[PDB]
Amino acid sequence: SSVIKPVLKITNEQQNNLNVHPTGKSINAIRAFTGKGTLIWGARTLAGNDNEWRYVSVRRFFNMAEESIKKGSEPFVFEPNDANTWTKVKAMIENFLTLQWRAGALAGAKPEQAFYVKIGLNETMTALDILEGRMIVEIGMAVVRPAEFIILKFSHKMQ
Amino acid sequence: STYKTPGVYIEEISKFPPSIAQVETAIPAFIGYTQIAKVGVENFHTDADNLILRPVRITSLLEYEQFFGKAINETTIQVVIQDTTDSRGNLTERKASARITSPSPHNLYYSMQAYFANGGGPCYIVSVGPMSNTGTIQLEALQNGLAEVAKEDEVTLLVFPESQSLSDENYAALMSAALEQCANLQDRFTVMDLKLPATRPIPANAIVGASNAFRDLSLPQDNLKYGACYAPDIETIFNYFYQEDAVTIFRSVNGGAEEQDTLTMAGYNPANGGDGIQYALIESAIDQLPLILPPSPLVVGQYARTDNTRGVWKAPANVALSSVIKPVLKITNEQQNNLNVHPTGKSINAIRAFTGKGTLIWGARTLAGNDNEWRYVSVRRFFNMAEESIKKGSEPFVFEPNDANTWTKVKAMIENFLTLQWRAGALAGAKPEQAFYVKIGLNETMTALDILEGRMIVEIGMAVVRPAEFIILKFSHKMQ
Amino acid sequence: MKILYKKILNLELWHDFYLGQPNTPGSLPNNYDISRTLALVPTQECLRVLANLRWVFRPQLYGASLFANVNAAPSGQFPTIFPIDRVYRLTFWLVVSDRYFANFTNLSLINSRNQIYYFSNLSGNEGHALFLTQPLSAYTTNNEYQLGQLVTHADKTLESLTYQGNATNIPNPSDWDSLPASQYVSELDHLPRQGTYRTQVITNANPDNTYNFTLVNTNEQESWAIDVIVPDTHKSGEPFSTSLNFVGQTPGHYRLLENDTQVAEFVLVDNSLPEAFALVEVILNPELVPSAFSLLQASAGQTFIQPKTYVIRFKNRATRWRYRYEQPHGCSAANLPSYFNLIDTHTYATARPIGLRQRPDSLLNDCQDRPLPAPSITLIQPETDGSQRIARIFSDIYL
Repeated sequence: SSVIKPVLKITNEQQNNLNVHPTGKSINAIRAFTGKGTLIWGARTLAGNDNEWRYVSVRRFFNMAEESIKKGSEPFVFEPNDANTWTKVKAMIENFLTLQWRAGALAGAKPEQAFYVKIGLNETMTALDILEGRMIVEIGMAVVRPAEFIILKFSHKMQ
Repeated sequence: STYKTPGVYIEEISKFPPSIAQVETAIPAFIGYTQIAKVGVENFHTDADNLILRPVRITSLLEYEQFFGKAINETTIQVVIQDTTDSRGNLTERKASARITSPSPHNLYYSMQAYFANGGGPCYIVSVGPMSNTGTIQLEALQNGLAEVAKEDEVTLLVFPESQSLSDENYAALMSAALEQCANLQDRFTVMDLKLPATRPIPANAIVGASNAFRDLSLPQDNLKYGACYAPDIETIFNYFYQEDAVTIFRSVNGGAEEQDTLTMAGYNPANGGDGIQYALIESAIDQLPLILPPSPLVVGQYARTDNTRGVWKAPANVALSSVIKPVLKITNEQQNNLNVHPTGKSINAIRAFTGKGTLIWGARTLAGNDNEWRYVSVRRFFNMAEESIKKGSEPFVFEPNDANTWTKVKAMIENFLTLQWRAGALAGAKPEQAFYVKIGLNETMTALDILEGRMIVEIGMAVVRPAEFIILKFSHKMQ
Repeated sequence: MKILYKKILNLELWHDFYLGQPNTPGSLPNNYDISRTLALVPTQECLRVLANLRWVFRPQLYGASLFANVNAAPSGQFPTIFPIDRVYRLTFWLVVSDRYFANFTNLSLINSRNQIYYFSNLSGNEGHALFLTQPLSAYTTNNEYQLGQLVTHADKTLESLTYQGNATNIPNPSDWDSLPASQYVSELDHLPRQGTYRTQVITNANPDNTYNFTLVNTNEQESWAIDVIVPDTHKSGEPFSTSLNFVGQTPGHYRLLENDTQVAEFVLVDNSLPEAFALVEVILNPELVPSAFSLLQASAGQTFIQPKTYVIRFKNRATRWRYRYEQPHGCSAANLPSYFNLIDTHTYATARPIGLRQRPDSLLNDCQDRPLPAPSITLIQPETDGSQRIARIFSDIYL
């Protein structure tokens, strides 16, 4: 909004080199389209060859989720390092991830296929870790990724 | 083609429309020569010998084209240009037509088109060597393919598209091996194509000779209930692959002699400085040549289509074929009388055209047509399905105590399955008491010796429904 | 329709927490059971392959078993319904049910959450059984052993009791125990586990070249390959990282190569069962498994079954027992069991480690001649060294 026009015009052939490059550094464009105004065109990070961190939205979502998990699992500092605390922590994390799944952020047919949480002696921890006072939690998540390219094919119908 | 800028890309191609479907009880295996056979990072045809013989699971034509690619091109297409001129030699009219004198025996890529056009689903491909221009098809390689397909459980049907080029002895040997495998596993069925004369054009009423040649083949009489046969071959709308420098040109003026020209089709290409006005006619003529295929690829697709709307116990007959122009031969009722019933029991199901209805499958009998129990295809296929399900249900009790409690549980499972089959209309009877029975026990099928050995014997009886083939109308003048 | 089945495989799992150390191992007792501590679970590929081969899986009170579908010949040999003459691969998850398992099982106490165990029939080790573990190393001179290591020497198996930076020519009897000859699980089976995405680093990245990466499984079949092109603005000689994706492979042991060179070796995982403990692999290949371990003979155009029994075994942990008090006990260095050590007026501990068992045969007596309760399996107290090494492990009993 409140825009007249961009200072330069970018073509598709230049966009090919802006969007994909062997060094992974990517440049998102702002282009004008007839009748639609000026629009943002491109949603990649500076690590565009990374299979995990290619897109902006995935990284921002991960940041949000880990921040919420940290804030949720802060109150247990200086609590007994035993099975009961582990149960409570796992419950909190799973409830948060379930709320995220049901809004359409995560893929999967049930919450069993969308995420998993591992915390315990036979999962991520040992006796040495109990003596040290360390708690280790492992969280896996499947996120949804966008479609960038649409290909149309035309033909003459047999008659 | 690479795509690096987000957006919409536009491309122009010439293609046939695609078609897919989902089935489960009609899963066929196709054994034959391929063109590339490269799966994953492995080239199955890397060395001339020691080929990788492996069955691959595919679901669409698009995947077949990914692994095994398309068929090789032909080298026999001839085109005739027909000119008619006036009294002074002025051209008044010009036409063009095409013919093929001898087509290649490698037709596996076209059969998959015909299959997916008629329905179908998941199938298995067994690439028996690479396709060759010379056209040599060997029995031993097909036998190795059939030996390898024994290791797949999802397979219920066996198809040999490239077997009409074999000799009678090799053909009989292959068919006997297939029937023996089905007899051993007791969960499969084979479909065969009748061989017809290879002369041109077809002699009047040849079907009578072909059926006598067929019945003269030596096949095991105890395995005939596991297979079926169909005739004749079908014309279809699909096109041939070719090159412009292999197409031969002829001309004829005012109905005169047909003379061969000294140029190829490539010689008329405007990119080479030829006359494009006739090049267009050559293209449009080549485009119209029909493609000849055996019935089996289409028949198996129609099996998959009909078991999904009516059930496996319904006869797969009286249904119409798609992407078909016309059959190559016309069968009459008098010939059908000898094709359908014969003292030797070997029966031939027909494919016939009926005015206004298209071309339809006509006949639903097995190669054991005089057998009171195994006369029809649908009964045998249903029995195969039922016994397979019973086996799978009664497997978990292996190495369990051989006593009355296990017998009770097994009987309960079998009776529940048979009740579900009865209520859908597969079995006859007014209640489940008149439709089936199950016998397992000491006073039913077993003895103390069998308890000591560790054997369990179960007897299952079932009444199935059978079709009506003949309708008789009688007319009269009403009294008045 | 006659269907004949015959046992074709025996898989057993041993634990000294229940068995102890027999003076010469034979079979298990008649009342053996781990059905509530360990479980074997087939994967999906395993299920469909067993279906294709017409074999049946069955859990047992000691492990599992496999049954093959055969034909009854007169010779007494049992051929399969068809010749199994290709290469096949069967995989199983090993899952733990009993909590506190890591306390009585003599495992490594070093933090490892990116590793997993692995067992196979390509390990030789055919001694008094068919062991699916790697052969134990030998006792040598001038090496470094951690507390807990099992080695072999002079027809016996040796356990380590303390840290030794340099060994002796002859075993020091105050650092090693003397058990009967058998093989167990050790750190030779702790392979790094990996998921779908990898970060691979090339050293001396040369823009004038390329690289072809490949993945090779136990059957020595290439399963995967891509290429990576270093850009032409990369100063030659620095490292270069790249991302790799193995999304379409089946879990198992693989070797990652780059241009005819092994770069890595790992067990690939798809997180179908993320909390699995170990992986077991069984192979059918007439070229890679020796004749003492194979399960199929080939003769007269057919295959015949040979039943076998494979064994895996876990050793129990050993700790020093420390008796602690609330009020002072009146026993002294002059009236306490010789095998004790008075720490202070409220505490005394054993002088050598004792092994954790469920029904410890005989208990220790007090200076006033009274049986003392055994420790519990809920807590263990390892003590780190100056160099952050494990030095001792106790079990506390509060009286």
